Formats: sequence, C-alpha cells, structure tokens
Amino acid sequence: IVLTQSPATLSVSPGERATLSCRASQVISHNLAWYQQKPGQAPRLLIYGASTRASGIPARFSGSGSGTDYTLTITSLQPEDFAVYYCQHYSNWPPRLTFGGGTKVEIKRTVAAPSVFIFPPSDEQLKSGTASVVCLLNNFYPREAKVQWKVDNALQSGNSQESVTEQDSKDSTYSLSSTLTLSKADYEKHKVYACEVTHQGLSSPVTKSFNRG
Amino acid sequence: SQQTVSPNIGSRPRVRNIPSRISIYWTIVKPGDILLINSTGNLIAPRGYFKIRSGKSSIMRSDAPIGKCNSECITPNGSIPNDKPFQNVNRITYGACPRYVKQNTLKLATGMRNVPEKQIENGWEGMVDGWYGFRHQNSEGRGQAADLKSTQAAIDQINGKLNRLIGKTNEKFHQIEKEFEKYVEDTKIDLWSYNAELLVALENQHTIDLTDSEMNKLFEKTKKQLRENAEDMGNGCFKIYHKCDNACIGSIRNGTYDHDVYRDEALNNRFQ
Amino acid sequence: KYVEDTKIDLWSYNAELLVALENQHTIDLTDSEMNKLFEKTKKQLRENAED
Amino acid sequence: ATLCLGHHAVPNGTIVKTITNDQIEVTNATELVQSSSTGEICDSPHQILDGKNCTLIDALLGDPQCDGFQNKKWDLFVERSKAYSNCYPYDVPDYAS
Amino acid sequence: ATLCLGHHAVPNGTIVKTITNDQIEVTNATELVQSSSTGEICDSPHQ
Amino acid sequence: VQLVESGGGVVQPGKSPRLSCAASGSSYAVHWVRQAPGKGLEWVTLISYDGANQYYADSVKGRFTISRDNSKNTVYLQMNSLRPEDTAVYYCAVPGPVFGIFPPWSYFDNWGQGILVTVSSASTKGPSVFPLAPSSTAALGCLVKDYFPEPVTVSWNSGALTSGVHTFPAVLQSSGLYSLSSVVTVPSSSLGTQTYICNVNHKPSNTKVDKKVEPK
Ligand SMILES: *[C@@H]1O[C@H](CO)[C@@H](O[C@@H]2O[C@H](CO)[C@@H](O[C@@H]3O[C@H](CO)[C@@H](O)[C@H](O)[C@@H]3O)[C@H](O)[C@H]2NC(C)=O)[C@H](O)[C@H]1NC(C)=O
Ligand SMILES: *[C@@H]1O[C@H](CO)[C@@H](O)[C@H](O)[C@H]1NC(C)=O
Ligand SMILES: *[C@@H]1O[C@H](CO)[C@@H](O)[C@H](O)[C@H]1NC(C)=O
Ligand SMILES: *[C@@H]1O[C@H](CO)[C@@H](O)[C@H](O)[C@H]1NC(C)=O
Repeated sequence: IVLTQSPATLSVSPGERATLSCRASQVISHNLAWYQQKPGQAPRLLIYGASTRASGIPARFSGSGSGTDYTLTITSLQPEDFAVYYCQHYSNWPPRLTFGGGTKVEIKRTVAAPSVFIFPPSDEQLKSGTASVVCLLNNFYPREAKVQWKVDNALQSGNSQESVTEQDSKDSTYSLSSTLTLSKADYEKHKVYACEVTHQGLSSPVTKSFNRG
Repeated sequence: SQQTVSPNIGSRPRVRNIPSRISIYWTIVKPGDILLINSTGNLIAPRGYFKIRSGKSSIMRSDAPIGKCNSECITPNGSIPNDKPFQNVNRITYGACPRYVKQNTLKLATGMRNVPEKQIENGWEGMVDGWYGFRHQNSEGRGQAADLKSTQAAIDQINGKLNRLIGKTNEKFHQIEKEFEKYVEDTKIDLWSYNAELLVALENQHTIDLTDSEMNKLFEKTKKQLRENAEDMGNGCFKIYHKCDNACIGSIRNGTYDHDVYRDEALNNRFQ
Repeated sequence: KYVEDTKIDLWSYNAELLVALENQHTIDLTDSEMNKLFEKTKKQLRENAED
Repeated sequence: ATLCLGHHAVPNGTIVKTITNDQIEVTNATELVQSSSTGEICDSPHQILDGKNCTLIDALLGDPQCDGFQNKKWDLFVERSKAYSNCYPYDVPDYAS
Repeated sequence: ATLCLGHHAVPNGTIVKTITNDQIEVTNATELVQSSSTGEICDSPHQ
Repeated sequence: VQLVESGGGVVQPGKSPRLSCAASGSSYAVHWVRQAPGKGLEWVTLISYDGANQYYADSVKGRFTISRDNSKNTVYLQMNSLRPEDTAVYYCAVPGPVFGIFPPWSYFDNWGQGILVTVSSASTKGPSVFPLAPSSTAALGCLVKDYFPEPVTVSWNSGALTSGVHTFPAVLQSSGLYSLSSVVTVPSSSLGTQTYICNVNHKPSNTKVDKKVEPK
C-alpha cells in the first residue's frame, strides 16, 4: 500500500489552523501514525491508531479520518509547530510499513521578489580546466522559483545545480543559488551567459547576463 | 403591542438606603413599526435602542478562571476536551460538547477476556506480542510464537468501532456532540444515560464475541491442518504422533503444512 | 424549542444506532452463509480434494 | 511433539459490562466519559466576556462599574457569583426572559 | 477437477454503516428516511 | 528507555559496515528507518523481540542483515552489497503498544539519535576556495568547490560580520565531491573601504583556507 501526502508544502501563519491530508491506496483500518520532524533530530510521534494522541503531545494536534482519507489538524499553530510531518501505515497480518512523502509546514509571509546577482568564474578556477557560473536569488518569498541558464541564448540541461537555504530566522525568507558547470574549452567558445529568474514576486522573468570583457 | 404600567407610591425595604425602586420593562419594535411613549410622570425613558440578533451566543454562571488556551467545549467547572463521546463534568455546556451522563465511568473493552495463568482458554501472561498464539515442546526444545493474523483481525475491528464511538471519522456521527425547565433536563439525562449504558454493553458484547471467535477459529484451523496426525490432548494442546523440528511447527503456525508428508510416520506411532 | 431539539437529537441517535446494529447483523449474516457453504463443501469432499 | 494453543493475559485486568455480564474482566479497556477538568475556561476559539463584578442586566442598563462593557460582543458571557449592583435599586418583572 | 466457491458482486455498490465500520460497500440497500415530497397537502383522509 | 546508535562515517562500496543500536537495560522488537539527504523517511528492516523473524524492504533485500545480542542488549544492522543509494541517516526504532499488546508492526514511540553513513568510494580531498567578485546593492561570495567528506565551516572576516550572511548547503557533484557557496550583502560604496575574507575550515583533510574578494 502507498501513502500520498498533500500538500507537499503548506504555508501557515501562527494562530491559523493547518490541515494535513494522508491518502492510502486502499483501506488501512485506522492504522496510521503522524510524526513531527525538526531539522537534525529524529521524528517525534504525535498520533497513533489514526486518532489516539501520544503521551505529552499538546491537545492542538488532532488526528482523524476513515476509509482511505485521513487528516492531521493543528487547531491553533504555534511557532514551534513549523516542521515536516509524515503519516505512517503499519499492519501485522498482511505485513506492511510505509511512510508518506511528508508535508512542510512553512511560515506564511508576504510575496518578496528575489535580488538577482550573477557572478563570473574566478581566474584561479579558469586556469584549472573547469568554469563555474553562479546565480544568486537573495531573500525571496514564496519558495517556488525557476532558474534557467542561457549560453549565447541557448537553454542548458543537466549541467546546472541548485541549492536553497532554510526559512530565515528574522524574515522567514528564502535564498537560492544555481551553479552551472562548463569546461574551460566550452566557456571560451561562447561570449554571453544569462541567468533567467521566474518568481511570483516579479511581474516578468527577470534576466541577469554578463560579457567576458 | 401595548404595555401599561401604573406607578405605585409606597416605601419598600431600604436597599442601599433607598426605599424606592425602578421596575424595568422592554419593547421590541419591528422594521415596519413605530415606538409610542405616553407618560404623565414616573417614566425612566430610553436613550436609544439595542441591536437584537438571532442566537448562537450564550451566558454561563461560573467562578472558574479564564485562561490563554484553545478548547472547543466549555463547562462552569472549566473547559473539557471533547475526545470521549460522553461526560459527567456538568449538564451546563457551551461548545461542541460530549453528552452529559449520570455515570462517572463507562469502560469500553479494547482487548479480550482476562483468564490468567495464576488461577483452549490458556491465558499466558508471557505472550505479550499478540492476543493469540502457539507454545510448542519439540525435539529441539521449547518455544512461543504469536499468531499475527488473528491478532490484526481483532485489532482492526476494535479500531473500527473505537473510531466510530469517539468521532474522529468522516460523517454525521454515531454520538453527535450536544450544542445548546428541570423536568425536561432530567428526562434528557435519564434517556442519554440509558443510551450510553446500552451502547457500551452492546459494543463490549460484540468485542468479547469477536475475540472469543478469533481464538476458536485458530484452534479449529490447527485441528483441520494436523487432522489424524495428532489428537486433541484434553486442554488447548494437540499430540502430534511423529517428530517435528522447529521448521515443522513453523509450517503449521505459518499455514504451509500438509498431512500427506507426515502421513505414514504418524500412522505408525499412533498404533502403539 | 428546547424540548423539540432534545427529542430530535435522541431520535436521530436512535435511527443512527438502529441502522448500524441492523446492518452489523446483516453483514455478519451474509458472511456466515458464505463460510457455512465453503465448510459444507470441505466436509463433503474431505480427503478427495485439497484447499 | 506437543503443540499448545493459548492467548494473551494480564495479572489484573479491567472489569467491564456486556449484555450477559455485569462484571467481566478484560485485558485492555478505554474510558468513554470525561470526568476531569483543568478548572479553567479557555479563551480560544470563543469570544468570552468575563462579567466580573457585573451582571449582564447591569452591563445592559449601564451601572457605573459596568461602563467598560459598552457595545461589547460575546460568544459566551461569564457571570460571576460575586457580582453585585451599585446603582438605583431596581426590579425586573420577568428578568430571566 | 477444480471447484471454486464465490459470491455475488456489483461494479459500484452502496456504502453503508455498521458497528465496526463507518463506510462499507454492499451489493444492495434501501432508504429509511423520507426526504422528498410532491409539495401538496392531500384532502383524504383528513378534514 | 533511551537508544544509542554507532558505526557511522564514510564507507567505500565493497566494505560491510555494521550499525549498532544499544538500550539502557528487558527487550522489545527493533526496526530501522533511514532518511536519504534531503529526502523523506524509508522503512528498511526489523527484527523480532526474540529474533526468530527478520523482515527487510525490497530496497535492501539480500544486501542487508539484521541480528541481535540480548546478552549485550543490542541490535546489529549488518549492511553488505553497498550501493551509493544507501547514503542516509539511519534511525533505529521501537514499536509502540496497541491495546495492551506489543506486536512487531506498529508506530514508533522510541527513536535513536540518528547515525549517518556515506557510500561513496572517494578520496578525502581538500576544498579549493574561489572568490565570487562583486560587479560594478551589493552582493559578493566564496565558491568552496570540490571537497570530501562532509562538512565545511565558513565564517566571514573570522566571525566579524553576521547580518547579510547566507551559507548554502553542500551539493553532491557527479565528481562524487561536495561544493558550496557562501554570500554576504553590504552597500556598493562600503566595498572600496572594507575588505572581505571567507574563513573556510575542513575537519577531515585538515585545512584552514582564507580568500579575499576584489572588484573587477
Ligand atoms: C491498555 O493498553 C495501553 C497500552 O497499549 C496502556 O497504556 C499505558 O498506560 C500506562 C499507565 O500507567 C502508561 O504508563 C506510564 O508510566 C509512566 C511511569 O510510571 C508515567 O509517567 C506515565 O504517565 C504513564 O502512566 C503507558 O505510557 C501507556 N501507554 C500508552 C501507549 O498509552 C493502558 O494502560 C491499558 N489500559 C488498561 C485499562 O488496561
Ligand atoms: C461546577 O460549577 C460550579 C460553579 O458555581 C461549582 O461551584 C461546583 O463546585 C461545580 N459542580 C460540580 C458538580 O462539579
Ligand atoms: C513457512 O515455514 C518456514 C518457516 O518456518 C519457511 O521455510 C516457509 O518459507 C514459510 N512460508 C511462509 C509463506 O511464511
Ligand atoms: C470588585 O469589587 C471589589 C469590592 O467588592 C473590589 O475590591 C475589586 O477591586 C473589584 N474588582 C473588579 C474586577 O472590578
């Protein structure tokens, strides 16, 4: 049996209520458990037997459901509730144990456009055999961002590597970095290198290009 | 409507050193209507009107402190969680509350009948990994193993009825929460207490029958499996008329056993 | 009002419980009939067949 | 050579009721009646108006001690046993209504 | 040489409730609640 | 009833590392749930309270083995026939009771701290710190390319500046080596005055590199 968790991410402000869904491929007879995973530490058991709340868990965590449709509710969300949550199935006769994909309970914030910055490769790396082009998307909201690479107005594939930070302590913002790897030979072949950023905070896909001179 | 009230001049027992009084009256004026006041003295006139809405709101007499927390059900003895389908805290409630019953305890059986070792119903305090299982004494030695099939079948059913009993399902529920005379309230609490007492009895009667069955089924499954190769040795044990290694017992308990393999071997030891 | 609501809540409880009880019996009923017919066949064929 | 068939047991179990039994010990059980309370009304999710030294009628008529209650709303008004009136003596024929 | 024992089935059945199940599909079912009305009071048998 | 895990670090395919999960004094059943970097939870194995039965996921079936030494009060996750798809944080777990009984398959009310394994077969290479030059409001950084294993500690001006910092997590390249960037923001005027050095430090493959940024 397979567990499908929705939404993959849920944007919530403190005080608000969260509604986390877990869909099973077939009836699981209430054998479901919910876990809270904070970064670095082991998952924390919240609910078991779909509705039974674990020892010492605050009353605000409410587990429900039947058939194949189950739910996890946090009636009045505290700042300490922002984490990843996984639903879990278990059974003894047909032996089974599955975990869902997990849902991120993200801090709701106002839409903020990324501050786009393009960095050309260093002279030191250039004289090593490989050239790495870096694009910086600073302090943006929401997480959903699209970065495209254009080498002399030509889209790349499988030579780019994205890396995003966690929601900032102060303004719960996101910062992302896409790095394009090219050989010194291929970097010499072309003149202009563009980075096209698509984000809700921008009215149109904003580009930041540079020339070798 | 019309309300005529005559002022009654006369001293009454002094209250905050006042022998006089003010009798308060109210009038509701509908959107079409007009309010008409006639007075030749002694009137305590209004200064305007109040907004008058439908319902949903209420009042409660309570000396319990208000605190920073979230609970859907309120009683004058403080808020209560609405997990359980019934409550005995107070007949006076405001939110989506469990029904009020006279009983302070209603135990819902969520297991099987307790028949312990100390005084087929062989209760083993040592079997803690399942509700029903096997104990063998063979060539290799002694051992105990729980049957997870009969166990999961019993767990699933208790899960089903428990969830249905405590809400936490997707419905128009089995025991819907109360929202919200003397005689009427007592009539209510007596009929609801009867309901709770009968429901728990019915529910537990089913759960005992349920669990008793699962055990009987597992004993009969073993009987039909071993067949002539064993004999019903009084109690909950069988006497297999051949030798079985830790893999032979495994084949019986895991269902992959047949009488044809150990046929001639069993026929030999039995006729002695 | 209060009396009528008290009534409708207790009668709605009755209907919800009755249907549950009735259907619980009907499922048990029909599940049995099937199990009985399989076991009747098992005792009839005996050793001449295998499950 | 000897295969035994048993079940789970606990030293002391919970006594329950069935249709044919008023007292029957079972391995595990659960409570269906809320008997305990913290002893405090929660603010969330309902609008609570603590009447304090005021009655709703005193807040309505406008007793000086109740001036703070003007134009206030509520999901539930909490009336205290220690509340008192401190304005002109009055009587409300049909007060409860 | 091979004797199979089964039962009746329908593509889509009716979902009902029992003591242990809040949602259980069955082959056939019937209604116990009158939800519809013509929208007219009948003269017979009352005055 | 605290649980303690051991047998982490970096491991080269072909080797057979042994993962250990110890208790605090009887015995329950023990499960193993793994979490790949950036990915979700995956159940891999379990061993019975006694040890008679052992169940493995299709992912690790035939490659992993589970054993238990009640005498030592521990469970052993013997992992052989490695794949770089086993690079995960391993958590041992204890199944919780259901209606008074403790069957092997259930929820987990007790978890180990988590031990990370790294199936890689890679040289303990030191990082090559390259700068990210600020163009002519306003950002600059440090490309800390090709290093192994995890982690690297980066600080700006020996821990002088804190506000405006953004150190991205490490990305695993095709080269089987990690690489990360660290950036900062300050006015496009103050760059001419103030100088910026990214103090990069690698624990295995011991190195404490320093790199200054200059406008082009
Ligand atoms: C039915 O079975 C469940 C387990 O499936 C029993 O739940 C367990 O109840 C005990 C009650 O003592 C809990 O023990 C804990 O002990 C510590 C130390 O003394 C104490 O600090 C805790 O407050 C707690 O009392 C245990 O955690 C709990 N387990 C679960 C999973 O909830 C239940 O008692 C059984 N009910 C009956 C009536 O037999
Ligand atoms: C509940 O509420 C009242 C509030 O006046 C309190 O005095 C009383 O002790 C409580 N009654 C019960 C039966 O708990
Ligand atoms: C049943 O019996 C033994 C274990 O004792 C094993 O060889 C066999 O594969 C098991 N089969 C199943 C279906 O569990
Ligand atoms: C209520 O009245 C008492 C005197 O009867 C006084 O001491 C107290 O301050 C008052 N409290 C409030 C909340 O007004």
